[PDB]
Amino acid sequence: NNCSIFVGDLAPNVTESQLFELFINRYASTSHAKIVHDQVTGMSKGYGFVKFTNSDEQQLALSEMQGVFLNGRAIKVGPTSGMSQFIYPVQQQPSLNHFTDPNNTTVFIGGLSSLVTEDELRAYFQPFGTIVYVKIPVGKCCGFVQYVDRLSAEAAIAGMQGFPIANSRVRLSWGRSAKQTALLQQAMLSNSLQVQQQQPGLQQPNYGYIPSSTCEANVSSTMLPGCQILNYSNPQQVIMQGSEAVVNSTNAMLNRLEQGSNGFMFA
Amino acid sequence: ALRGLDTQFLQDNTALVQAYRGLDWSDISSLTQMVDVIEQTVVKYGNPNDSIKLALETILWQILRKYPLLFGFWKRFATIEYQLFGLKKSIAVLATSVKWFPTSLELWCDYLNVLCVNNPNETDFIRNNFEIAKDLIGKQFLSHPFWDKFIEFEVGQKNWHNVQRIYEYIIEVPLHQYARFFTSYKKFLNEKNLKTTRNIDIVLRKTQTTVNEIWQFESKIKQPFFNLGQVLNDDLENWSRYLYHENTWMMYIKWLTKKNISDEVVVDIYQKANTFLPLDFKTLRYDFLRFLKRKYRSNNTLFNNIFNETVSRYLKIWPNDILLMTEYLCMLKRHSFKNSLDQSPKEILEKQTSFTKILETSITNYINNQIDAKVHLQTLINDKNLSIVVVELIKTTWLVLKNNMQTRKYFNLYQKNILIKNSVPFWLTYYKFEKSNVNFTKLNKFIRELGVEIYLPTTVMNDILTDYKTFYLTHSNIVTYESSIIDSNTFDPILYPELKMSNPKYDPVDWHKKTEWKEAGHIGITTERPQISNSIIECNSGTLIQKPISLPNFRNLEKINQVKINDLYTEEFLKE
Repeated sequence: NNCSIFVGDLAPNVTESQLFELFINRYASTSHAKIVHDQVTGMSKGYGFVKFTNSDEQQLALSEMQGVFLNGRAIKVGPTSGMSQFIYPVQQQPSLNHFTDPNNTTVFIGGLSSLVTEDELRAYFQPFGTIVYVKIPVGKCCGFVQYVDRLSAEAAIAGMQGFPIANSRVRLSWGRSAKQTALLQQAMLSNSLQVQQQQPGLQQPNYGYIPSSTCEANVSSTMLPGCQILNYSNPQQVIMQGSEAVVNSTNAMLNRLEQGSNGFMFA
Repeated sequence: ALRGLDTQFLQDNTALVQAYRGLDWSDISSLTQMVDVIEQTVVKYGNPNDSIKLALETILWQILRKYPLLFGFWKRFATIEYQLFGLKKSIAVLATSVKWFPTSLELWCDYLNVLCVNNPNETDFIRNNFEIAKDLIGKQFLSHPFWDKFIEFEVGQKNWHNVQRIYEYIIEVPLHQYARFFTSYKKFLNEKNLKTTRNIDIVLRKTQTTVNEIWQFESKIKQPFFNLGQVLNDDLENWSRYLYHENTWMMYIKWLTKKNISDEVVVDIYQKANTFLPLDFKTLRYDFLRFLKRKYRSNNTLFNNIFNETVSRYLKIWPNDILLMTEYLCMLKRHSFKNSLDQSPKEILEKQTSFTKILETSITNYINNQIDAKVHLQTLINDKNLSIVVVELIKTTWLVLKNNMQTRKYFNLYQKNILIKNSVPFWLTYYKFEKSNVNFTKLNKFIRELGVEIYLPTTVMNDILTDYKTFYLTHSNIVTYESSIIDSNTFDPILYPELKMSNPKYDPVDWHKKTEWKEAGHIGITTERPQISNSIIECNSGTLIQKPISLPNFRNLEKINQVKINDLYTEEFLKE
């Protein structure tokens, strides 16, 4: 029941050890003893709580220690325990799988043709946002794409849901990494716990980055708000955003059109 | 895959023949079959490989015992242990003996004699030579072993100066200057070898591999390249590779290309790196293809056949890859149908029409599922790689023979096939064709269809919409644009590419039960949320006072706690 008695008017040279000694091993074996000391001064405030397991043990302690001389005083052992309209809410926690993790930014692309490569799968999912990795298993007919942003991954699940990649309607949803999948597979063949770990945060406030933004390749930028200052490099490292993003982008897409028409990239 | 279980099975099957004490022709052939299945699966390191050669030699199968030795030489370059055994055997042989015994000896001498631990190999050949009475032949091996930086070089020098009582110093000056120059190099090489001899220790670590010192040893034998180098860096690569690492192969090939030996040596090294290296590396392989294209200009006929067998072997293992098919087809158009400008034009045009004829009969043959293995292109077509053959046929029919009617007939036929309706170079060639003719009707009908019924990768759809907007703005006037606007699709070629860019599934033109409502704040997690049926929050309070407000009707009050998830991940991939 964790029955608590509130001893008070204690002497200054009486310890929590002595308060345990006068509470535990007489009439009970009390679960805890805690004198309130001063939070910066250390000198005991003269009152402290003790926590007995059983309520009969505490009341037996209460009737017998009332007035009992402890290190020079009578230690006043009254029981500690046993209408606003508005209170703040309180809620449970959804136990952190891959769906209920608010930082999970890796899409599970399922139902692939198995005739689709990794570069051809990078070509679909790239303009939604910058992309850390696109590895796919050998013949499980399903892939894995991971973005830097949660916003870009949500845009990819919205925009590319049910789109056919090489004539098979694709199945997009959430799903963990390769390390976490190996961990869950071995701890599911041992079926012990299969608990997951939260994906790492960006340690915000972060000021340079405007999420869901791509730049493909000397900088004196005026660092003003409307522009973009920092960015993630495409695979990986962080680049200061140059002035000439559109020239490099448009020039690379004219390159991509003229080389893809003749056959040097199927992506 | 289980090389340990493949090691364990041969260790178990051999222990079944050995402990049942019989010849055991089942288990003898099973241990041989387990040896063949392993050696095809694994490179078979020489220490493990020797037991297989020892058991077959114990089973007295002389012709087969020679053949497994050749495989061992390919598997391990530093296999002096297999080299000496193959030299120790085949001396107990038939009439071809005297020629074969030196042939294996000299082949090892071009394989292993530049190693620091090669002192046993020359001595064994010397032992073979001293058993003969060709003291001239013994003398020739003595001078060659003197000139190479070997372990017991001083031990070899003094020994050869006492056994050769008849002809010791016929040329004193020549022998000792070659010996001391060998000692200058071996003193130099002693720095790297002792730095290697003090790191190699099997503790399952980087020191057992000695990769830092092996990269140190290979580097310092690269720069001071006194022409033993190409044999030495081969010997340096051989001890360093044996300790799969493709970057070491690339550095050895880069050095040997810079050293400019004849190219067939490089082709041998390239074939070996093709053979023993694991699949999916995909970087030395395309290097080999572009080396075969570059060196094609020097010698014509054999490089076409090396190229052809290479591209066939690489569509064995990467069938989903498409750059090989167009690369094969570029080489076929260059080599088999070649015709310069200086030739009379009817010859030129007939070679173009022959190429169109073979290419069209190839794709028409493969669609109707009849194959013709005499023509190599028929074998090479894969359904991932069919589209690039159709593209080559289109681009050759339209740009070379120059008839637009036949070209439009091929487009209108092949865009209905299953294999190539979703292919990128077919449709992007179609875009360049209907851009060449400047008509906009087919282009507007194409990009109006680009998300719904012609499925392309989003990077290609973005490129097509951007370039078509840039093209339309500069090649079309308002009188064409305002007559191009039709209202049932709300299509307008100025603004519709600007809206259709990142979302492919874009339709241009009971809400509470759609799958955009139900998972509104949180994607993927679907919850039917409670709501009031007749809410008044759109109604102003200036109009609520006119008549009294009804009670609220509710919907979905049972489901404030129910939240449900379609977990594709666990079902289709964790639990298969």
